[PDB]
Amino acid sequence: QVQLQESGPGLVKPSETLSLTCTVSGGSISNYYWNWIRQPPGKGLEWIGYFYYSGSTKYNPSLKSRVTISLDMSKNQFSLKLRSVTAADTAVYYCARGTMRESGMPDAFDIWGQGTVVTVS
Amino acid sequence: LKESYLEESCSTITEGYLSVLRTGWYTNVFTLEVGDVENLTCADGPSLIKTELDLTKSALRELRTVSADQLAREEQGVCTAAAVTAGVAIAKTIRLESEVTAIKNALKKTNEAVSTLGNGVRVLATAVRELKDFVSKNLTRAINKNKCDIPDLKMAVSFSQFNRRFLNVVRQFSDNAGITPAISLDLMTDAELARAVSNMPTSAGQIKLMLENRAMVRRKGFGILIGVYGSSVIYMVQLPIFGVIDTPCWIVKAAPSCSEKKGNYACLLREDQGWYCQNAGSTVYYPNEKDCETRGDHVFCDTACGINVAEQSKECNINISTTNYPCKVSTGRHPISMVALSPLGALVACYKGVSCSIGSNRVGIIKQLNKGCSYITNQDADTVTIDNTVYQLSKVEG
Amino acid sequence: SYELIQPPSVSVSPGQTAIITCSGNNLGNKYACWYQQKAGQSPVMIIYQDNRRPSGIPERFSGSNSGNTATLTISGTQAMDEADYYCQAWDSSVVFGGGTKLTVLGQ
Repeated sequence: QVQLQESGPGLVKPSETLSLTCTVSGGSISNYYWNWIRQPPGKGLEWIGYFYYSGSTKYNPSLKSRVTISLDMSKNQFSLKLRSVTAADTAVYYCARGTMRESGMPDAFDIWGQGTVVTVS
Repeated sequence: LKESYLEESCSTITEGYLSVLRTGWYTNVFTLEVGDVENLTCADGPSLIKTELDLTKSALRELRTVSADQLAREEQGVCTAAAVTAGVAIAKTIRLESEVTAIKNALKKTNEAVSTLGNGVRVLATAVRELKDFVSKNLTRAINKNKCDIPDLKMAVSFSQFNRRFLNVVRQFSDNAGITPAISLDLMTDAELARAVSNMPTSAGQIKLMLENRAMVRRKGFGILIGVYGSSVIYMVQLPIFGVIDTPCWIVKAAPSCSEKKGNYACLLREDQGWYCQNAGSTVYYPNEKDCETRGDHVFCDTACGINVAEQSKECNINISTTNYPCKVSTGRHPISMVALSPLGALVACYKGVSCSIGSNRVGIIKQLNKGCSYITNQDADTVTIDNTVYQLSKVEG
Repeated sequence: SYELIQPPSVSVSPGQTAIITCSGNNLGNKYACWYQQKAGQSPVMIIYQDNRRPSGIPERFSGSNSGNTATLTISGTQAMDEADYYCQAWDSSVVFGGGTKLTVLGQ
């Protein structure tokens, strides 16, 4: 059922490189956008960047020079690496699935993950 | 009806236009009759309505001359011209041997009857049989002993009533040498276009749309002259067939991409600038931009000029030197300032130190533009003024 | 940049139609989609393209788009949903709405 599973660390010291990983079960095909969405406390959704199946990256324009998104298709998963992480970057991170070809191509997020909490201290 | 800006390539995409694609042609065969005025009580007595019968005789003469000259050129939309050859070929088959004899026998009592063909292609046949109802029944005994036009005053006027159609159609055929790119109101009338399209080999979906846009249905249909057989006129007209009624379609409008630092105006320039539509899960592209007409939301297109492009070409919107589908884009530095008139807004690119600003015609020149490509819509501004070449914007909203 | 501004709280009586406005600047020119995020759980899509409904959402969940406001309509609201309805409209940054908290008054 093309389910999503996000896993990784949970506690990153400041001024280091957070790492995360979302594993897909049911096909990471060149038909869906794979993006990371984070939600800091206070409940305001924020978009970090999407990853298309080929080399196609596009990040939030307040978060460039810090975010890198890659692919690990051999195991059907994709990862992320923040940088210069600060106490302001404590948030729940979601990995979601986006369809294509109804608005510019980018369209809404069909299914999301479960959410892994990341804290900075 | 919904436009978005592709800042990666200085391009806009509008994605609210359905489409209707033409697929086939529905042939109809017409059989008009000229009556019995070939030789009927002419004599030598000048009159008023006697000068109207010789017009009919001259119409017959010119209809025979143009039909004879029609088979003299056959000595062994631009994209739609491939259908003109098919229309000529189908007419050649019907006009030869005794196919017309079978066609005429098929309508010996009924004005409407579907008839087959030697190749098995279904063809509809129609007969008006109205002129003979007056020239033979309501005119024969009136003109007697060559004493013309005196013993009547009302039937003299009514003779011109049942004469306009033949004269108009023969004038058209003589002027255009048989091929009529437009279906005029003389060749085919009303109650013969809601009746001669409702027998088309399609479903209930596109027939309603054809009944609503019979105007453009007439605009895209052409007819040819078959010939003259005795006291009868034989000709056929081709009607467009629309395969699909509602498929997602969109437009792409391109312009120079950007500039570069250190005074080197070197960027890219897209040359896509067309329409896209889907038929069977494979998007088709029309290589020209003057190929389809917008009527409200729907778009009318012909499946004889579009080009099928392989899927996974979807990500021509993202231009990061993509590996999957290489989008065909021209290369060259060659900066040219231009403004692309997008449907819901406008796309502006001026680089060579030329003043560019917008104007709403009421507030004046406000919010002067920048050197780079920017998106201006028809609500935050009404004109894009450069020098003295003010550009207007459409009133349609979406 | 750009920001979709929507009211942060909407109070709806049970059984009465709920409308949530999402006032962008040049909206209607671009496609807008909505999300539904109950407390705790991850969000789930509700409406996309302002009129569609992907899979399995109850019929009492519709939206519109006109002028400069895209409105989400919930006909006959129930106590079952008190989620956080965000917007989204791609302007090269995926601007999200501020979030709207429906209150069916609990009981």
